Amino acid sequence: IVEGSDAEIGMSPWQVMLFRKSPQELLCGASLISDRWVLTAAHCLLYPPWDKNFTENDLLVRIGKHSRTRYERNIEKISMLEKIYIHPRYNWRENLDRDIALMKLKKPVAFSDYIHPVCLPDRETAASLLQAGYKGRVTGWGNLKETGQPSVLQVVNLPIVERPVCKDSTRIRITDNMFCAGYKPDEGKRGDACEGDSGGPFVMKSPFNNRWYQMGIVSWGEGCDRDGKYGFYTHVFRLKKWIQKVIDQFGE
Amino acid sequence: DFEEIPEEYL
Amino acid sequence: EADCGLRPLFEKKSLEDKTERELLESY
Ligand SMILES: Cn1c(Cc2ccc(C(=N)N)cc2)nc2cc(NS(=O)(=O)c3ccccc3)ccc21
Repeated sequence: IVEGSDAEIGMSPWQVMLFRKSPQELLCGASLISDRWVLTAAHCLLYPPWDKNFTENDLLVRIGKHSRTRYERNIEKISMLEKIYIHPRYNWRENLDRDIALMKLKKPVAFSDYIHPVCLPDRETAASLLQAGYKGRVTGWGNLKETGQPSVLQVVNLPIVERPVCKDSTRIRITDNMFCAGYKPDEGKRGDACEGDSGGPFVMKSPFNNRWYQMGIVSWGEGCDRDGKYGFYTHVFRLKKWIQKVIDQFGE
Repeated sequence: DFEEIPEEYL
Repeated sequence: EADCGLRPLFEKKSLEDKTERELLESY
């Protein structure tokens, strides 16, 4: 996260860290949506351009963390992956369309003050909250500058941008399965996700029932916090159908 | 710079 | 999830975090 601030303890109980076993390193951000399912970006697991194609055994899921590098004894819980599911129509060749994936943990994780699932939006919640100007929250242990490493989980609130503006800011083909967020150059304020935050959650707090909902997944961006550029996110609700099938199919 | 994690998870 | 989106250290004990109001005000 660029231009964010340290997260408060338990501020994001659903934040999940994708950790690479060998060598031990931060792989990506992700989210806890139930005691056995973790949501993240498809490219975090599969992305040929950068020679990336992880399998269950290469990954580890760390939940309930605050500190980035330290092993938080008696607080975080490390889970092993049982099966990874990547959207069948995930376009890693062109524009990362449908940049979403599910990971089934081998054993359910125990909820606590630092571990708690986030809600997946329904059509209505998405409809009324996913609007230009409405702010969302993005969190992660990713880089602080485009080019630097945080000690504590970072957080920043960012405004959703009008679709036209998003499209006019890049040469990449934008789809309805994507939305972009960030401050315009003249707005004064700034901030954005960055390398390492990818796969992480873009959440919003419903003013209707005071619950947190994950509307997006950190998908891609050109650089980090550049004037005129915006971070792009996977539109969770538009892909919820797939999420349902996976869970209501292989889901325990 | 990631602190060692219990090898049990490995 | 029936309990989803309600944080143990915040919504569950009716404490708000330092910047969530920024979100509400944007709605
Ligand atoms: C996974 N990924 C990411 C992660 C990522 C996500 C968000 C941000 C950010 N908000 N600053 C920065 C980086 N950035 C990418 C940037 C590119 N380059 S790109 O912008 O040309 C592009 C976009 C979409 C599809 C293919 C290529 C490719 C993949 C990328």
